[PDB]
Amino acid sequence: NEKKYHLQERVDKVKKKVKDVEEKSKEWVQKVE
Repeated sequence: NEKKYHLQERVDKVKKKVKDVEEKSKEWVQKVE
């Protein structure tokens, strides 16, 4: 039942993609206000 998962070298990189996509939102609060 390991085959199913084996999300170690894909489900790792994606964790550092939400931080990236959460940096271009900070710049929005600064411009609208």
